[PDB]
Amino acid sequence: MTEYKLVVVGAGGVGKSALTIQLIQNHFVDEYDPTIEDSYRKQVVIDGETCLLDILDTAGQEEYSAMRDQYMRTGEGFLCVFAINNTKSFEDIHQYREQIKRVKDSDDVPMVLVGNKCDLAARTVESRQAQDLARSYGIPYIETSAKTRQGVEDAFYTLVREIRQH
Amino acid sequence: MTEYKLVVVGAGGVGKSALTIQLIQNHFVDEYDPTIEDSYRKQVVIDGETCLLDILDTAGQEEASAMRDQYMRTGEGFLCVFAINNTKSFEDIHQYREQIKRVKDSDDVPMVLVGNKCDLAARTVESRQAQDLARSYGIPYIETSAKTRQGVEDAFYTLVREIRQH
Amino acid sequence: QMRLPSADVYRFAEPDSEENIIFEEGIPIIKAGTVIKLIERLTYHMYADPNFVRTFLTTYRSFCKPQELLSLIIERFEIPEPEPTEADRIAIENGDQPLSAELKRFRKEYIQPVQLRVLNVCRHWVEHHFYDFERDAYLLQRMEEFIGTVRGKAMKKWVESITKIIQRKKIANITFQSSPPTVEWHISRPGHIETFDLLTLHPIEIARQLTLLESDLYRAVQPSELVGSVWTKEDKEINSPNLLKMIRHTTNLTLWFEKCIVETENLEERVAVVSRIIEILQVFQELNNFNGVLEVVSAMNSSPVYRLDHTFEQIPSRQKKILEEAHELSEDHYKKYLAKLRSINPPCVPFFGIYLTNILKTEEGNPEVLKRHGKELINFSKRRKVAEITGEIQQYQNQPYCLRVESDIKRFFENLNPMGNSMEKEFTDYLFNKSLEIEPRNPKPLPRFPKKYSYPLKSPGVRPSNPR
Ligand SMILES: Nc1nc2c(ncn2[C@@H]2O[C@H](COP(=O)(O)OP(=O)(O)NP(=O)(O)O)[C@@H](O)[C@H]2O)c(=O)[nH]1
Ligand SMILES: NCC(=O)NC1CCN(Cc2c[nH]c3ccccc23)CC1
Ligand SMILES: [Mg+2]
Repeated sequence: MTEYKLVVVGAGGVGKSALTIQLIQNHFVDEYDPTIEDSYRKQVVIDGETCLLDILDTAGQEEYSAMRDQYMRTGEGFLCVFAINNTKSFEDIHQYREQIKRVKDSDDVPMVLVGNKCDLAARTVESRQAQDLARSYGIPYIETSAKTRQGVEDAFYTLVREIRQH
Repeated sequence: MTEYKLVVVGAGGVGKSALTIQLIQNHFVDEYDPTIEDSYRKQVVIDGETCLLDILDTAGQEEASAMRDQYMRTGEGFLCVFAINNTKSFEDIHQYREQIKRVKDSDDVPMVLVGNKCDLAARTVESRQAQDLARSYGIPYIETSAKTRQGVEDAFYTLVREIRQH
Repeated sequence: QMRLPSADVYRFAEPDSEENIIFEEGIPIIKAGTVIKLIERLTYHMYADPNFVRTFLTTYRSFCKPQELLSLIIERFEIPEPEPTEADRIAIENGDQPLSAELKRFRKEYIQPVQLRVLNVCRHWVEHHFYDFERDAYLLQRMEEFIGTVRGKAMKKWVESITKIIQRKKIANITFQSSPPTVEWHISRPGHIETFDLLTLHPIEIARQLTLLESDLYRAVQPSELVGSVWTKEDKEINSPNLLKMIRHTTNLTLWFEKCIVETENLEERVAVVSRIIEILQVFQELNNFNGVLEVVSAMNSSPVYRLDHTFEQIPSRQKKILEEAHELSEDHYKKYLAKLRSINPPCVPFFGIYLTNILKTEEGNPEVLKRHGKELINFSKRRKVAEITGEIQQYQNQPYCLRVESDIKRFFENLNPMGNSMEKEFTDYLFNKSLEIEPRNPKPLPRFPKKYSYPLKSPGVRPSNPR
């Protein structure tokens, strides 16, 4: 069966890591251990075709900024995450996309823009601005919740469809 | 890799802590700060194999003599230390060996007799006398200095070879 | 068995139930509990658990304030003694002296071990986590008064000890088996710091001095910079400055390697530069500097450099192999790296990034409390997972390298500044443009460029020499 290598990218300090964790973690209990083998591997059924997800999430390593090229080059598809209560992370999305395009040497890499709600602070990025940014890049936009797991399957499954339809 | 639980025992002031810090950190401690119970870990390659040393440094002061059974139960091998300028500490060694044998209910416990402070001239225990004791226990005798690092690796690594061949 | 004081006058005498403590499934391992029960187990009368003490003092600030911890162990320390028993009453009524067998047993088997273990918590607190006291003078005052007013000669030795330790810490030499190797020079000779550069210093001595530099930076990172995922928060410059110094040095080196390559426009000279950098990588492997290995690999995999096909075509076959092995260390989520690290004989310099991701994901992936029977227990198995990671870190910080520092080469590398006054985005674009100027996209033809280096480009090799 096919293995997709997805890479999550985006600003640190705003709950990016919730995405992969909520995806993988036995989302009906919580005893999570990132240490163990294949707590980043996940067999799933997307549109009836079984496939294996390989998620690289290097959250915490954001200051190793010269390592991004190496990490990005490993992936077939990209999840670009910002926090909806952090405008800076939204504005950084552009540089992440230009960097991805450059290490893949391509102008259409499969990617998804993901707006992540990581707490109960006030939204400062409206859906509309995000849709518009996503439309200008020609990529899907998806919002997720770091508490309720809402939108997390949609985000990854959408990215796989984006890869399959490339 | 295999993990080994070593325990360093002996009267107060003989250098149990100084030996362990010398082994672990290549540093000689000049202050005399009575131990209650300290723990250390050391990854090391012995006879071509990689192992994790879990070293427990114990209290030698008589005030804590009722709290030994608990650590003698867990330890896999014992480093029995005395100081060569201290006859009383050598006479106390008999008592540690007896207590270990009882608690572990075995006559075949891996240990090594260590005679510390061999960097000093004013010696009051003779090698012959210490060696005679070691043979009657059926264990090796090694003289060490925590100050000059003489014999330190030899003592800990010898003990590890004995736990291996147990 | 033995009788405890009343739970009404000594809170730490409450019986264990699933409403205050939960064990995992040869001492027990705690999965969750109340602060009271955690502190009781931290200082249990039956057994000591030194790995539990390290775990607690590393991670407690996420569920308990320092001032409140001190109040709780001061409370645990003052144990009420029992009243005289019937056999003691009857002896006194005949003018005899009591045996007091149960009071003597309670002192020897409960009070004395619980009080030493409380003191041991204090000792570890002051000796390995002194920053609680640096950031709070009142907390230190209370600790000194608590320790300074402990009466009873059974405690006397450790009380005098901890007093002296606290006083030293307030105002605040290595031995090797072997002698360190001779410092190696190439084209730049000692003292001629103005000539120092990637090709003029000896590649062996570059790897050595960078290894010493990075080992010092690695050894300086304390667990206070990690717990609470604080290196990722807004105040990370306050809370994590030694961690951030290390990461930024690693980033500088990587960018310095990238810059050395793409600013060498002549193809023959660039191949010499790339080849020398791979020779430095080889000595990193030798010295177990995995941080240096990944600096070099990150430079080779960067955008400006990875695309230089003409340069890598002319690299000696044996060095494609060295670089390809080093790159495989990072594949499959660092599978082979983790294995290599857990098998070498230290000293080494680990790669810090893996630990960072594991600590952060552990803190975001696990709830800070567990709800059981309408009670909120502290989830302690989460804190043990984090302290497991910080304990691995600290283990590789003990062993020093047996290498001589050369001050001038150290100063040169400390002061490296590839970006200069430019921002990261400008400098990153500069490197990539240089890459397109010196090896254009297909099908544009490959230009020629004049040499910039006057001195010989022949590598002196990575096998050490040894005069008498
Ligand atoms: N000259 C010399 N002094 C030593 C040596 N080993 C230890 N000492 C000194 O002896 C004193 C006691 O050392 P220490 O390690 O604290 O002894 P200990 O066995 O741990 N005692 P305790 O059981 O109370 O913890 C210190 O002053 C230390 O510097 C040695 O090999 N040579
Ligand atoms: N087959 C098309 C191709 O370009 N193959 C290689 C040619 C040269 N190259 C070697 C290389 C450059 N930077 C690296 C970083 C790590 C491992 C290998 C390399 C990488 C890709
Ligand atoms: Mg000691």
